[PDB]
Amino acid sequence: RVSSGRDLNCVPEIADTLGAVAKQGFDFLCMPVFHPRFKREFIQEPAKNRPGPQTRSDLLLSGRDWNTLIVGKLSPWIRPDSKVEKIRRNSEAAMLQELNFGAYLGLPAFLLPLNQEDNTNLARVLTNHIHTGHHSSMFWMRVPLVAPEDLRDDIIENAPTTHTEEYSGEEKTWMWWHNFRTLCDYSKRIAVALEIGADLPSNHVIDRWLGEPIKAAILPTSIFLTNKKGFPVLSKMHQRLIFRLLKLEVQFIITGTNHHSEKEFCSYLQYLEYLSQNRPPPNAYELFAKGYEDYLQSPLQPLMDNLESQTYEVFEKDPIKYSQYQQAIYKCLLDRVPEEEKDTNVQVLMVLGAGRGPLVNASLRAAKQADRRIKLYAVEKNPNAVVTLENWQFEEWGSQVTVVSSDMREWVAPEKADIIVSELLGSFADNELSPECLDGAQHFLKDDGVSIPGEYTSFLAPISSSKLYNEVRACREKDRDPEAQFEMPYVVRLHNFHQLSAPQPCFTFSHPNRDPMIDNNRYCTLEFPVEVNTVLHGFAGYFETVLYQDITLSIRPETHSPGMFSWFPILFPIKQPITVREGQTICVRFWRCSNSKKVWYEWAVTAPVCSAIHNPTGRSYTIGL
Amino acid sequence: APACMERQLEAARYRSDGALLLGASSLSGRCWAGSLWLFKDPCAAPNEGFCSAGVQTEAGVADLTWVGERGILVASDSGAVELWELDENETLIVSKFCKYEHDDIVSTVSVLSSGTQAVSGSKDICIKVWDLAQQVVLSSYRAHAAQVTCVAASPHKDSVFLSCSEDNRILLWDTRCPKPASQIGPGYLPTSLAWHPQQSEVFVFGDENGTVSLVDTKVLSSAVHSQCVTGLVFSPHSVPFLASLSEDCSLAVLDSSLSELFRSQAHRDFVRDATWSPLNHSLLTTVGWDHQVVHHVVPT
Ligand SMILES: Nc1ccc2cc(CCO)c(CC[C@H]3C[C@@H](n4ccc5cncnc54)[C@H](O)[C@@H]3O)cc2n1
Repeated sequence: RVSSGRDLNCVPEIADTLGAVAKQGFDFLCMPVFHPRFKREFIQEPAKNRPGPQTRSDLLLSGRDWNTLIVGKLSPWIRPDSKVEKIRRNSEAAMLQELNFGAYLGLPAFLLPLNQEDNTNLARVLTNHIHTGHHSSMFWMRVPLVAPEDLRDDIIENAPTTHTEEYSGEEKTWMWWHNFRTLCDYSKRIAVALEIGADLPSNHVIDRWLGEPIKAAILPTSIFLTNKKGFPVLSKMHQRLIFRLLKLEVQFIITGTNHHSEKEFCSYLQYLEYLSQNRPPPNAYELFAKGYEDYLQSPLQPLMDNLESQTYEVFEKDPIKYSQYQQAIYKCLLDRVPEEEKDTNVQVLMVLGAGRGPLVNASLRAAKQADRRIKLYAVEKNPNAVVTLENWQFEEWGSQVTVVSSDMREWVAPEKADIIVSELLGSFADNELSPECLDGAQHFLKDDGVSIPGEYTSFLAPISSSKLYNEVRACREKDRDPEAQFEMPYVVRLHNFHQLSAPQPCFTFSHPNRDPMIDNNRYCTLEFPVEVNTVLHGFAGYFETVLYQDITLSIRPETHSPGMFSWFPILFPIKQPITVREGQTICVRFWRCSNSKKVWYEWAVTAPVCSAIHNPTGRSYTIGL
Repeated sequence: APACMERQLEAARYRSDGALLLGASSLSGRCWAGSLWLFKDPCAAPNEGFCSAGVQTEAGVADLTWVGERGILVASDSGAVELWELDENETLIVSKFCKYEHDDIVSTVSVLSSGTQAVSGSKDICIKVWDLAQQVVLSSYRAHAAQVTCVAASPHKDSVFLSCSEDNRILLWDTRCPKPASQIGPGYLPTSLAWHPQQSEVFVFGDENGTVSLVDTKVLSSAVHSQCVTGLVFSPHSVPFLASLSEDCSLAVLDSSLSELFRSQAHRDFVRDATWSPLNHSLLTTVGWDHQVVHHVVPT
């Protein structure tokens, strides 16, 4: 089902209206809390002393109804940024009055318009309201794609509508939101109610609202086209935008009178329900990821921390990862031991970081289909996983698999390996210290020995997400640096965001590394061409790995392994967001840094303006060796 | 008729025989509706029991006007233009059409020269020309970029009318032109419009700052009121006087030079409509949200 509401500016009887609105199938009602034509005075007598009541009784609905079914609306005569001081002072008093009555009723949301450039005093009054009491109401800023001035009929002789293109001018209503949003200091309680016009703007105007906290999409009845049978439908361009908004799980608001008078009003809502069915169903990935959209998590450190039973369980359920590892070992065995040497040559396989042994099983499944004899070592640091390995070794594997309870950098190998096999990769590939671990294990690989994986490469892309910026910003803990949350990466299913430029490679590691001087420290300058006006909030991280030859895994969106859910993207946020105009280049600088105890990332933006260097000396974030 | 009428009096209009039309809204309390009333005795008003006719509407009255002598055109909060008619006895008021064509509150309405067509303004920003016989919208005009505050039909021209909005535009209209609107001039938002009844190419406009202005279509202005000018109505004289309303709760009456002749702070709330009697040209009836029907003797 789709969560939908009715917008009314006429409610004669709140009881009858809500019953009708509920019967039509709407989940909530957007209505005025004071009569919208009822202008009030707060200074000049005699209008100041108008006898009450000033609006309806709170007793006309149950508490539950106010909290769930009602959305408040600001009376449209309230103009806090009026050039007339008398209208300014009254609109202030009226705005507080109506907002305070919203809080009194316990309404879940309240609608305020952004219908002009200057909303500075509107922002001041709301911001002051947010800091007065312990109330919990959301604030839906009602803003259109296209400003009414830029869609007025060209019917004024001596004031014609501009034909010459204005790329910045067509994005004016986003700048209204940005300024208001910025003045109110990115309040979690201030979201967008995006009003869809009859004629949509250019894609760049629509793309501008990617990454923005859209809680509502307002659909006027006027925008709906009639079909042969007489029902309201939408254009394919409109349908395409509704499909995008359904992914963001926004609430739909129907506004205006029934322009399809011949048919029932349900018809409008029925068409949204119809479109909600006719979207493509969620794939295996999108089903698994369902729940984790823009949820910030600490990147795992399986070297420093011992992973839990249920953590290994989750990661074993990824079918693609292990089928690819199986295929990679399968291809490596046949390349190493030919048909004639089959029964003579036994290959020494070593699973380095074996967990509960899904790569052990994959190594065994690979050996049977390859039809080549193998001796297995299962090296695991975590002694709780080692319990699971040894119970498997006794009951199933036997003497073929040798369970070792050791760090792979410490372990004195009885014999050298033909293939070393590992799954030490993070969301940024090297962020769980696969380079350091395999470097220390390298000495007990043969001179001609293979590493699986053989190669991996990280990728960075700049993103706009005021949603995620605000989400990061709210991870401030007591008893630490109050900007430390901005100087550490998070693993997150990036959902409400905008990728400002194509991902480019960051850091690459090869195994084995036969370098006379082995240094895993890195420095990488990246230049990202940006084709849009936007605001940078951080960089999305991804990776690709070569397991063996053609056999690969990837979470690069453009080369992503189908159905593979073991790694969500990683996010590197920035303390202060950076304005980026069309044509400009975002220049970012990433360092991989280390001593004997710690490994960490430092990063900075150098174009089009400079950020501070983030996480200097790993002051906010380190990865334990 | 209804048992009791609503506190907020929005409209007051005299026809030829001197019968007073009243529109009312409930802008506060349980029910937010409105009503229409006829008073053959104007001194009796606003007393409900001693009235000729009275009817309940679905929603509030934002504005109304007479259609000839019998019909009543009504701007509804519902987003509907409503036409009511008196019976032959003029005892009941019956609905003729109630068409929901505006997407927000209908704010202003005015009857054209012919009396067979009317123009409406709404918060949905659009202006609509009606056929009162066919009960349909001939033209839907989205000229403005904000609320349509006031629409005033030309006295002696069926194709011409003024409109003004919170986009700070005063538009002269002529439906004969392929681009029918024309922007006149501003500064402070225009809030009220009135054509000069004798001089065809002259009108007056009141702004939100309380300034009444005289305009020749081919400018004189006075700071009359201390708040928004709600309404402007010319007297029925050959040399007409100008009544001016405001949210400062006062009435003024002004000469050709916009000079103050009369003043009344008799209302204790917003003054909403003025209407000059055709029987006695010196008498002027005002209505406000204080629920007063005050009859003024203008020193003419
Ligand atoms: N982003 C992700 C996602 C899923 C992951 C799944 C697994 C194992 C699924 O079966 C692992 C490996 C975790 C293993 C390695 C072992 N480890 C790490 C250093 C090290 C030194 N010497 C010996 N073992 C050592 C660590 O104890 C754990 O058991 C990482 C994943 N990363």
